[PDB]
Amino acid sequence: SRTSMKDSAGRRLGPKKYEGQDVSTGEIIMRQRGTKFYPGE
Amino acid sequence: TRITLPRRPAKKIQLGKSRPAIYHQFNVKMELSDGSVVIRRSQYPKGEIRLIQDQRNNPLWNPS
Amino acid sequence: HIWSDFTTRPSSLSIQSSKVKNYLFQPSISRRSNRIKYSPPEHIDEIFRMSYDFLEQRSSKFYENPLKKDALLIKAEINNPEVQYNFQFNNKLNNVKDIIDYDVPVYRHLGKQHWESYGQMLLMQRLETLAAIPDTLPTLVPRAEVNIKFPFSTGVNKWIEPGEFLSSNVTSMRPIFKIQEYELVNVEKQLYTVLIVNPDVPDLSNDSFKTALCYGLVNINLTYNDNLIDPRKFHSSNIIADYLPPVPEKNAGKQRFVVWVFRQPLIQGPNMLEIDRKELSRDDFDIRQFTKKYNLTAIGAHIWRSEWDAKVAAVREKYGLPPGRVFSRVRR
Amino acid sequence: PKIKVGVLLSRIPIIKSELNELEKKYYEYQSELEKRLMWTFPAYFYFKKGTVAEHKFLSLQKGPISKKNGIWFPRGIPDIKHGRERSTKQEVKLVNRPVIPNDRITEADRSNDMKSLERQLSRTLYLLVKDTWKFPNFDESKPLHVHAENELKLLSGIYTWSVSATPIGVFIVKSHILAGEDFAWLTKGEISEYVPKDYFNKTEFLLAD
Amino acid sequence: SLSPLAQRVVTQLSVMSASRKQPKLLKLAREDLIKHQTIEKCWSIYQQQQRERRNLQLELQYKSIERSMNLLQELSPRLFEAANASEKGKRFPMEMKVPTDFPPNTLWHYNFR
Amino acid sequence: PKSACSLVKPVHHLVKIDKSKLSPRFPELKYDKSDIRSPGFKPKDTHADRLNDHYLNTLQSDLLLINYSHNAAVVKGLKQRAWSGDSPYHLNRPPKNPRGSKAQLPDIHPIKWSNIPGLESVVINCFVREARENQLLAITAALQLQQITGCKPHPIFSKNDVPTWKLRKGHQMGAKVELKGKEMSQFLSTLTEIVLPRIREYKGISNQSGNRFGGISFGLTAEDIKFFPEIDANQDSWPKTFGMHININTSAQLDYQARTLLSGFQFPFFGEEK
RNA sequence: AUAUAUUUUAGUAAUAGAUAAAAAUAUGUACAGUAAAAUUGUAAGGAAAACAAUAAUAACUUUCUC
Ligand SMILES: [Mg+2]
Repeated sequence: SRTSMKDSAGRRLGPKKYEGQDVSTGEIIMRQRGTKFYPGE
Repeated sequence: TRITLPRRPAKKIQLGKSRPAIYHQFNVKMELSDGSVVIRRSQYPKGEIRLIQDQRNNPLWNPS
Repeated sequence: HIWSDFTTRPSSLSIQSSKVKNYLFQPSISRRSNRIKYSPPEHIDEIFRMSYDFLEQRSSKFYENPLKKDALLIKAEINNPEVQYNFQFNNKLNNVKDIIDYDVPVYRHLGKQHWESYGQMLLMQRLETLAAIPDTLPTLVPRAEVNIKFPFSTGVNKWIEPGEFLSSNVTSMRPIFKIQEYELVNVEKQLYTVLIVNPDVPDLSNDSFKTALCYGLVNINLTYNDNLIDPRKFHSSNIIADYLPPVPEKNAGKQRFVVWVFRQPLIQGPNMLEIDRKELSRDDFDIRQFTKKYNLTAIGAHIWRSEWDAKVAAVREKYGLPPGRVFSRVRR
Repeated sequence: PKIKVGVLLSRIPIIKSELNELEKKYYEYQSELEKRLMWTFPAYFYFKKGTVAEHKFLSLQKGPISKKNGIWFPRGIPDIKHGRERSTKQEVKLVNRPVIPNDRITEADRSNDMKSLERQLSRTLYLLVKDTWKFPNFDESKPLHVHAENELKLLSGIYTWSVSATPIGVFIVKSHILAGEDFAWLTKGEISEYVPKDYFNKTEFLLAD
Repeated sequence: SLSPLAQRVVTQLSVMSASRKQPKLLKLAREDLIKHQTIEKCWSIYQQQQRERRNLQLELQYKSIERSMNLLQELSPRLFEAANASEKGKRFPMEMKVPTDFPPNTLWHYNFR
Repeated sequence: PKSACSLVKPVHHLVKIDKSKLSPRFPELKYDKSDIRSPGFKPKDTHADRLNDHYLNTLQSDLLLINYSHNAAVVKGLKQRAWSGDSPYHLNRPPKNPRGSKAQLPDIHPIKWSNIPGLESVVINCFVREARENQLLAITAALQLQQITGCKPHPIFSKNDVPTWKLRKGHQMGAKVELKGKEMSQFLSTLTEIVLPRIREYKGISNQSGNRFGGISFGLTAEDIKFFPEIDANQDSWPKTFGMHININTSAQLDYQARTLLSGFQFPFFGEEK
């Protein structure tokens, strides 16, 4: 392999719902690798 | 080449049913170089043992 | 030889069975063959006697304000073999005066210890897991055991384990409490209250829940040996909210019925308190607020939980209540 | 103030202390319990299955009453495994010479020698001198303990060892004997009778058991 | 199946194992059990008392030593200093034996060196 | 499994809760290991420990005396150093490892009545190296250990791999026994009265053998093991014998104190100068 | 003491602890506990086999004691 040129796509993880925002039961709030945020109330 | 005793399926010792090792022992009489006798609990079957080479005759333990 | 004497010392400190006592002092295993088989360990006698002598001496030495005195007494007694025998091998729940007196401090102490070992812990666990405490009443510190029973309906005999599911049949008529106090408290002047609350009845306005007071006794007199709260004892003057049974609506979760026991504030005789029996709103009821008002200190608690079943309609009818609402199976 | 260098020369006990009665009883009980709970003696390892010594050993031992179909055993059925009734405690009987121990009471025999070292063998002894009467007082260039040692060494010609240069009490030194107005040796209890109460109180905690 | 050495090894192993060697666990009558418990308690108490005694004695000794040191420093400074001299290499006599069960033939030595 | 997320919900009481007691699962386990009812019961004080008695009566007081310095306060050893707050980066930073070493060190407390040096425990490890080839050797070693001591050893497995010596992980090699209380005292007495004397050219333990927090160690060759009573009585039974290391843990704060204590129990330290 | 019959033991095989960083079980649940390195030591044994030791007790509870 003279050149490299391989890579995966970005995973689009992060916050999907912000402080103050109205969720509905089931709505995803945060996507993450590991628990940078922990489940609360 | 590894010489081993190939294990059997071991016995399951249930939790709470583990009995501690109380080996069979005798109250042996140990006679030293001089007439001092001393009692010790030993697993070997013998009532009395007199000793020839002990601390009491060795020069290192006593400068007399 | 202080443990041999029984002038001032109550008669309960001895083993009431004579044979057993005799055996101890120089057995019980009933069957003859079994007895024959049995082989006790050697040199138990003399050594045991020596031990007794030692401990007796210690007790004598110990022997001489109230709480301190009680503590001293307890210390003196505890190591008595006889007392230990009495406590360990005779029932503590349905107590029998002469075998185990909870008037006697040592026995009381032992009981407390026993409670701490298991039942109390269990109760605590049930409270925590089922969210009884933070939901109804901030916290408690155990103090006294509280065992409930439902003798009248059905007719069977059972002490309810904390956090059980009772059928509507079983909890159709009122319960019986046994508040087993410890901790050297006054008996003549000290009064108690008992409240059976259920915090999870459906509030449709708020969409949350509201807490109903389904049974309320106040100004009950207790005694260390005599503590069963039967209709014999309390009288109709002491009931602030007369018993209403668990009647859970269909698909309204599992309703937690949590019996709280409080002791009165202490100021000559038994201090009572009025509680505006009419004014007090029982359908929706603030426990904490109530406590604040009358300055109660929750000593002990117990809990069970009820669910809907076919039987509840009948119960409602008997009690002359509405037909009961029905809720959607989905938590929408 | 004048510096008087005290010394409490001690004789260290030479045998295990005599027990209490209760303690002894307890020990016996414990031993019994151990015996009851002990494992079987594995004779098959120590002694061979066709040896003369083994045979001799066997001859001393008596076996356990085995079980036979048709008989009543009213003390429970014999649960025997590996040559032992599991039910009960199991015991084992046993220049070449029988070892006979020396008597632990020569002092008693003497019934007199308070100026003797071979007295109470299983007790800590202390040297005491007459004048009330007290510990060997001795009255500044040398170190104190060393000086004390020197002073007492002259009175006999004995062999002591100072535990340390650090003193105790009013200045008293500690030292331990290793070789052979009154040369008197006593136990901790015996001294109370042979000395003033105040003095005893002052130096009670020094004299060990 | 197995060599003689192997057999020997097995036997040795067994010597250590609890296989077939351990008896049935001792049961007790209730009263007996109680008695045992009481005895144990008594023993424990005795032990504690003994510990206290010894500990107390030690404390007293320490206090005495401290007092002596205080006196000594005040009085003869040189002497005090000498006393202090740290015993980093001190080592017990060796002739000062450990108590035996029964005493020797010569119950003490007179001549030495 | 959905979660994979450890998070204990906080409680609303100060009652402790020993869960095991609420379960009826292991009813034998509920009792202490010293309560007669438990199958784990064994008697402790079978007889009197002579060595311990000696320590208590004669030695302890002596130890207290000798160690005593005048007003020696704690010379607290080297710890983890906090960061100087002369920059904002120090703010949430972990502390600096001790000036001397990687590991943190204990404080040396003065030798008073409360904390006199004493014997804590004796650990014997017999790593038979020839057991890499023959696994029966390990068993034999263990048996020997048992015979010597009178309390069950535990197997020592090879924890590492290395080609130079024929060593591979997961291989039983030798036995390790932890001795405590009366048993340990007995063992020590046996070592001192019988074995160490009988060993031909023994000049005593080396004075450099200090663990440095009051631990002392020494070896025994394969020959010396024959001198133990339980082995000497039957030389026919023991063809191969295995050397061992002996570690002795003490309540001593420093090595010198520990060695002094050991000397009290008849341990010759003529091996060297400290 | 010795003979016969009938049975009982001896097949000898580990961990004896809710075991906790040698191997062997990779999915469920229940209960529990902490790793590693480095340093100082110790028969053969050292750079590199195994074992041991290496952070603070302020407050609290029980026990024993002046
Ligand atoms: Mg990426």
